[PDB]
Amino acid sequence: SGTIAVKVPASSLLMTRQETGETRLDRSFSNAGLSIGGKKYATGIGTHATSMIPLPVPENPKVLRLEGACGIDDGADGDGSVEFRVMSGSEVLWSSGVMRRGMAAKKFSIPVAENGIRHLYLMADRVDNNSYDHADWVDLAWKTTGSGQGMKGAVVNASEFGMVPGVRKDQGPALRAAVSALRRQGGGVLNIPRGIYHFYPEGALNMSFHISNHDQPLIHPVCVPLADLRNVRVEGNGSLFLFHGKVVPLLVMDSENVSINRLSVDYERSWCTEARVVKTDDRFTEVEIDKKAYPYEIRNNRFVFQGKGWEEGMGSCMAFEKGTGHIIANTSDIGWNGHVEPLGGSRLRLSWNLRQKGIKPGDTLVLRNYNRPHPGCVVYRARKTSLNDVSLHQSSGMALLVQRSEDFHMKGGGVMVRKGTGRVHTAGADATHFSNTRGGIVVEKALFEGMMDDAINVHSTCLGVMEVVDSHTLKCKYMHRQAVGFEVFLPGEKIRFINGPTLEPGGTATVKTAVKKNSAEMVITVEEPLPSSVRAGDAVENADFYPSVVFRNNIVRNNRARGSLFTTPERVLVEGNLFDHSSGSAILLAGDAQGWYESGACHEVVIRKNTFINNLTSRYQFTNAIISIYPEVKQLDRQRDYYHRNVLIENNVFKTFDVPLLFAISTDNLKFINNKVIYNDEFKGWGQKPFQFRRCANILIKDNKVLPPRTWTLEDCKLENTPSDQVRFGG
Ligand SMILES: OC[C@H]1O[C@H](O)[C@H](O)[C@@H](O)[C@H]1O
Ligand SMILES: [Ca+2]
Ligand SMILES: [Ca+2]
Ligand code: NA
Ligand code: NA
Ligand code: NA
Repeated sequence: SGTIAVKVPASSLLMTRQETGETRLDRSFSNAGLSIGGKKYATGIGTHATSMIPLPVPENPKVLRLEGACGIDDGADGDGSVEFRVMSGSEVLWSSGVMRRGMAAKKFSIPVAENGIRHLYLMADRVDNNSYDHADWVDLAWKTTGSGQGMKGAVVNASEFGMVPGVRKDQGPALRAAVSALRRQGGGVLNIPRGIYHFYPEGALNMSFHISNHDQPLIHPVCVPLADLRNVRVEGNGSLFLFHGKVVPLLVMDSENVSINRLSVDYERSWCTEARVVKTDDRFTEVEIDKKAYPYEIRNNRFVFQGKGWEEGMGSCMAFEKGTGHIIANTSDIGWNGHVEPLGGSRLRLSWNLRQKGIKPGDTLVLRNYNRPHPGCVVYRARKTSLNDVSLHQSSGMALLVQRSEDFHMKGGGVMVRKGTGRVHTAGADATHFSNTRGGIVVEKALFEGMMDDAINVHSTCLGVMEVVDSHTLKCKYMHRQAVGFEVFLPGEKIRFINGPTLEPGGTATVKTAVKKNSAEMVITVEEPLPSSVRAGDAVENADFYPSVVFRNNIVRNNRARGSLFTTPERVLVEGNLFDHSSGSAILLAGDAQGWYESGACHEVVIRKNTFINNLTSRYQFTNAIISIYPEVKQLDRQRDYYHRNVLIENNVFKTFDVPLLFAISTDNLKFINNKVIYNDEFKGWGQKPFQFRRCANILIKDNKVLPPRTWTLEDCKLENTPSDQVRFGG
């Protein structure tokens, strides 16, 4: 009794990861009538393994249970094999076992209200391969009731669920049981008694979803899933969580007001491998590797790096100077994957001339490649997430990835080397990263050192317009292979058009419908007729997902590429930080519709009270000055509107060798005032002008103090398509 049909929202299809093709409602994968075991079904979801469908639970009416059935669709041309799972945010609630074509649909009835569940995940796992895995969910119904008791919070101590520190056994299942218990009491406190705890893939919650700016493995094994939670404070009590294998350590997803306090995350076997340089000459480099810390084999005289259940090849190294921990000047990525000769005694001879690149005995090579399958901490469809004194020491990708979320606060902690590991490296990519977010971002009082990329990157994802189908319909593509599939437009959200050739944001529109055709292609229908200037070759970005940014009182040091990247029109405040030997530029304002397809014009940027010490000793993409403003504009001569606007650089201290201070393209209202610049000769000078401007306007350079003393004039600026009258000075 008491069931109503589930109406699956169109937004749930856009949030679904599905391994092949399109997810359909009330039709099979093959776009025919749903049919399982010879029996027809009028309504359901036609998906294909592997897939995972997030299904929100209505607040009204009050839901007691989800009922339905599942099985292989008869439209499959062969005998597929799928395991269906109904999941909460922390546990598998029901599994079908392996289902095959011809088997009758298997029914389920899942408790919702008594588990405190407001989001379910409907997963179809491919089992072996996904050939013929046409997977149906059918007869989906909510069992509903008149009233439900409001839950009044609880304190859940993870030790009461079997979590024990100091043993190399998987503590994942215990912790996930504790999370489930806290959810069904309405949130509160999750207490973790102080200790070192181990986590492995075998007991993680296997989920399938897309993570922006990462590789796209089909399965993320989530060890600490803080998903579908409201009003939860996780008390780490200074614990250390150690991870093994390829996993997502932490996930905050479909949650509100979740905070994590006083917790550290590391891997015993890093994603990267350190080698100490022992000897060099023009043909060879001899190194030593601690094989216990970094297991490896030499296979056909090539490195094979090894962790639990994984092997990775070598692609390149980052080279770190002995004693200082700086990235060696004028190196950047050193690409190599050559002859390795074992010498015994943990010593290896590499067929590699590193001497010529400045490497010396005592230096450290961080051996790595560009693979980034899983971030350390993922925040996804979460509102008001906080990390307080959270240290993310290592990750197989970015340490912290936040996407499609609103309001995020990180205070203290950071991405730094754990004492006693002897490492110089931390994250396998960015420290923190914010892709299509909104509300306020605040990252403060943190230490970010040794990452294989920037300390922060805030941007939108812009899609390419592939075709205008009619006056209301666009075919759009996710253009970069590491930013596909996750939702970027939902019904009701606003679209901003971008003229492709000139990188000029244009008009706006409202999404009426959006259909994901596969992981890289969507069809968007807008409410009103498209502006006539919108054509194939333009781009689109979401006008509802721009965050404000406060990046303050942090230390950023000894990291690959740039210190920080910002592309958002809301206020950006970069204040009180120390950028200490960031390898590349300290700050980059980028934006493009041709390469990374990351966009978001800055309209209000304050960079004040920072200290910049000998940044930009090695060059990377776009690193033309300590502060570089480098949107990519294919036809700059034809551009009318300036991309970036109102950038204020004041009251900073630059301790720098002879390298440009400020490079900017397509920027209007750009002030470099009341800064202190102290020049040294510790690194080789570039011999270029300190200010370089390409199609800029309303530049003011005034009241700076420079040592050794000089007076800056127009002759200290390189001007390209920038009339000299647009550059003003002042005593
Ligand atoms: O330049 C943009 C680029 O910056 C860093 O390298 C990030 O790791 C990438 O994912 C991408 O955002
Ligand atoms: Ca299969
Ligand atoms: Ca156009
Ligand atoms: Na496919
Ligand atoms: Na309790
Ligand atoms: Na012009």
